[PDB]
Amino acid sequence: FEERIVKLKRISKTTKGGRNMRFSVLVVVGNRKGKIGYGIAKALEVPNAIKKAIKAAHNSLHTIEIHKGSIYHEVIGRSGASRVLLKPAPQGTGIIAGGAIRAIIELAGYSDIYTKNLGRNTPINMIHATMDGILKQLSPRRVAILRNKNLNE
Amino acid sequence: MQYNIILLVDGSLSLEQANQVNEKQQQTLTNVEGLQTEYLGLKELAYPIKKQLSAHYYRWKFSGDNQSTKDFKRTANINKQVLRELIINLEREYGYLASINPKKQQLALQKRAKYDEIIARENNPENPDVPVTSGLASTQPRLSRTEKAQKPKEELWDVVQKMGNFD
Amino acid sequence: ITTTKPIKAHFDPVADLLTKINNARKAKLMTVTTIASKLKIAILEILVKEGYLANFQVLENKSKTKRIVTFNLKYTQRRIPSINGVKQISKPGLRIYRPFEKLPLVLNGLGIAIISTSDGVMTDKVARLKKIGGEILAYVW
Amino acid sequence: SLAKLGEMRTHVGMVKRYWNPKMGFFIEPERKHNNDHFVLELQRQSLQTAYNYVKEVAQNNGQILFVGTKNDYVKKLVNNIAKRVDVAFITQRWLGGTLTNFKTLSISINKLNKLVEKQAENAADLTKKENLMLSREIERLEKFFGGVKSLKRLPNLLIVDDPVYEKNAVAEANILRIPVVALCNTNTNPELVDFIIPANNHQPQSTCLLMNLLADAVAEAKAMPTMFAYKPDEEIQIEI
Amino acid sequence: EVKNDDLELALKKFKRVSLEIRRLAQRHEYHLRKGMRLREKRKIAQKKRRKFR
Amino acid sequence: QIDKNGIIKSAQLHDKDVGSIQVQVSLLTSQIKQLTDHLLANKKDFISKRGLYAKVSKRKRLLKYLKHNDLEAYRNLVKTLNL
Amino acid sequence: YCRFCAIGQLRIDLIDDLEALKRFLSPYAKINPRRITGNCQMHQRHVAKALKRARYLALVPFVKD
RNA sequence: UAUUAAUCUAGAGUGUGGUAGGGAGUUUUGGAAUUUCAUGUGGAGCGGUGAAAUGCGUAGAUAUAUGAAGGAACACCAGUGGCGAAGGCGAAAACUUAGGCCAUUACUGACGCUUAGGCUUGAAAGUGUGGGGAGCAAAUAGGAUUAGAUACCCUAGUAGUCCACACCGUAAACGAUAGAUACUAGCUGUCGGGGCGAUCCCCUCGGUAGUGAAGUUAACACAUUAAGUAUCUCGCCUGG
Repeated sequence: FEERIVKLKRISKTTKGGRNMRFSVLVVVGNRKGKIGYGIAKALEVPNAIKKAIKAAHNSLHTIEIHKGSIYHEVIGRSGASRVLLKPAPQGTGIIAGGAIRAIIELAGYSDIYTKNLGRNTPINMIHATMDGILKQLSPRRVAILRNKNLNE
Repeated sequence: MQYNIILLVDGSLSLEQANQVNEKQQQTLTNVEGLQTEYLGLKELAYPIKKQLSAHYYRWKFSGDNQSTKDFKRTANINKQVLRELIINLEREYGYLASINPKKQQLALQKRAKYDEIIARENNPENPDVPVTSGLASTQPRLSRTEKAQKPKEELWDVVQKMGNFD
Repeated sequence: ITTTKPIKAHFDPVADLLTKINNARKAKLMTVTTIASKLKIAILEILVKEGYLANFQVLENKSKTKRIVTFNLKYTQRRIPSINGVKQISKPGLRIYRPFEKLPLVLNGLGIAIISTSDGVMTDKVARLKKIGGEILAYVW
Repeated sequence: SLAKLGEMRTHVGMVKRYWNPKMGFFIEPERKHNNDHFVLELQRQSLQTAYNYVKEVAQNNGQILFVGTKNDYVKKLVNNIAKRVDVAFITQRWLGGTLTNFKTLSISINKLNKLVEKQAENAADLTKKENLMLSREIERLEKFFGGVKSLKRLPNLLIVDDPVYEKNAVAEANILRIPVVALCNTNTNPELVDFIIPANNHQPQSTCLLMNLLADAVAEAKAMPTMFAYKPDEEIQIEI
Repeated sequence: EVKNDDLELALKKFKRVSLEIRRLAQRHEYHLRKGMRLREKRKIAQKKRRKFR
Repeated sequence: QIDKNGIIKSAQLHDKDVGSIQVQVSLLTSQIKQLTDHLLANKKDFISKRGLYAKVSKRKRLLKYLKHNDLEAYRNLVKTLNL
Repeated sequence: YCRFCAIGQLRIDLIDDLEALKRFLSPYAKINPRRITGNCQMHQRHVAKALKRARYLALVPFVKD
């Protein structure tokens, strides 16, 4: 349960005099066993918002399968119109990615990955899109069993 | 082309001049005929329409070629003995369905509805009963049959059970 | 299986296949209908042979001229359909032709490609083995 | 027997023209007089599945709740369930979060019980306005916790009288991993409950039968005399 | 619009008639358009379908 | 006055064919003549002008097809209004 | 309360069902809208045309009882 | 991928039976009502906004009531609308009549769709010609709140508004939603067709709308007519 943070969003809501600063945070929780969970929350100060996001993220932990531990099929993930493209990197080309993308990929237990972030650079939807792209991939066993043809090729 | 004509004669004058109007309009229809000579008596006109406040109502329902309409209207409007010359055709839209005998139940039951003031009727003028048999006659038929069959497939019955067991 | 009503022809038949299958899986439907071509009956049969969709029935009314096909979608015991979203490759205006040297393997040895090389529909493995290339028709995985 | 045809005297019927496509399975389509009629055989099969699953859960010796949030009918039904088998139950407002958030609600119910214990120990040690405020706060806590105050642990299985009437209950059950049993109606959706049963609440012949048989499942699981689930036609509890 | 019921009851029945005429003929002193006329016809249709049903 | 059935039974190719490309183009030409009389009588009929353009160019398409596919299919159809 | 689909005549013209046309006509020489008539509205729009004709034919006054 | 031949239509469309709509244009008629004209009367006002004012008026104004000429559009009918290529159409009627709708099994038999080129229309303004200015009104004239004010308002008044050949061929041309093909719930509600019954509460398929499943979208929100599903095509946005 590392509960690693990725990005804090500086926000402020206008009210009757002054502006209440309730800056949000987004955290990712994992325990080096493939567990992944994302959680966004907010509070008056840093520690309370971090704790709330940690609770929200740790409330749901997910593990993804590893086979040829890259994204072994080209796929682009979009979460709120944010392009994050992951394509299979061979196991000897070295990992080349972005910092948030590297964090998301390595927290899931994968290896070198051909990533490309596009357009906007707001890390909240970047993390959301990267999570959607990585988690929507299917396992070879999935198609091997769901299809009547047992052979996976 | 279906045709109707409604003639309104000059004012509250005698029916003799209404018959004169009939005779005058007879020659206006050159060769397209089928008219029926009927009169609806003397009926008042509420507002000043052209110059008068009453008339005698006549209707002639002919059919055929649709070219004998403009001349009719202009000669009846020019003639002072006529205040309304109206001619009705396809721009009036109505029903002449080939299957009208299934509506005879409606024919009887609306006359019953218009006579609902008698105790002998249980059906209200607006009574929800849904008596229609919902006939369709609305399927485009086609004769075909299969040629191949392979790999029968079945699945479990459509009642979801989470984990199937919790013992 | 008598249709009791003839379906209306699409602009193109493979797009009709795609639309019918996608709207069937979208509307939680199990039976799909499409036109019947020798190419299209062949592609449906080869999809069935690889465990992607269920029984198919070719329906001929009075001649091969009016021929359609109704096929059931495969549904695994886990209520997961074997059709993960069919796609066409022989697209009108996007006709992509790959030689034998350019026959790919679908998402790194997970899916199945439909290739009519020189004599009929052939799956990816036999197409590579047969050292013959040709048109790639549809992608189902 | 177990949701036999006779036991549902007349439970067919619902509101005018409200039915989902995949609810055309458990409930037949619109009638000529605009009534969604709940079929009997599928009701019987779904209740058989729910009955066997709750029986094996009771063999596992989990914690269950009979939800009586409805005003009089289902409240009386679950009162009968409780008087037949002792079990924690919720009859007042199922709060919008009492299973996914129960820590500060555990401390809340503990504060309630401790204050009642103190009031039992206390005998007019202060001014009477403060005692009035004490009773005020006790009743304030009761009108929200009156349903959820008998269980000190999260349930392992719950029943529902109507999937749309118990949105909080099904939401908190889907946050957890406990399966849901509900009496789906044709205006509801069948993609929300882990055990879809076409039981009408507008027509009491289904809901009363299902409540009695759900009680009887855990009754026979606990080795006590069983009232129903073997009768061709059980008690006619038709609500006016 | 004639109203003849009694000495005063005729005017009591005429009150609604006068209101109807006043609301109908009030639109001949300001700017208007035929498209806006159809617009307001649809708007009053919605009003009587939501309130008067 | 649309010449609905009259123009259709004229150019039939077979025993029973009420939709023959020949009779479709004959109906299109009859409607083009009628709608041309319409347009000269009614110069500001925009909807009918659009419909007339649609009909005439669909007739052009049908003639193109009838020359493309079968010669005999338009060997008896040389009465298209021209000159 | 329809008077033409109920009567089943289905034929609408100037003078053959005038009382049925007037059933949707108020004594105020004004026709009730769709939200008041509540009919198939083929017959109601036919009533519209027929009674506007009647106003043109001076059967009922424009602005009078 | 494209061509070859013909029967099958199943989209192109067509036939038979029915069919809703203010479609459009052209033509015919009418006056409720105002102004001029006719009868009068009458006393001191009328005209009107934010308070009033400009202006009309003792010679008779406003008012009072109808009637001939005139021309505008035709109270309700008017639809959780129809029709319509968007554009637009509401007294009634006629001619051509476009297209909407099913019963459409039947029918040539892939003919098809988009479509830069091109053709047409695209409201209205305004404007060349012939009319009325009865009524309105841009411009205009005055009073009036803004520090002025041309801007709110009111009163009048030229072209014009209204008609026909029409032109500008431009829009908030809006569903701010390009078309055609195949499919996709339910429900909410307006409408059409066939079918069969009293009409609503009946079924089917469609036109114009919406909540909303799956689906889509940046969300709002589309959602059977997509911004969906896939296809085909054209044009455009790759910052202000």
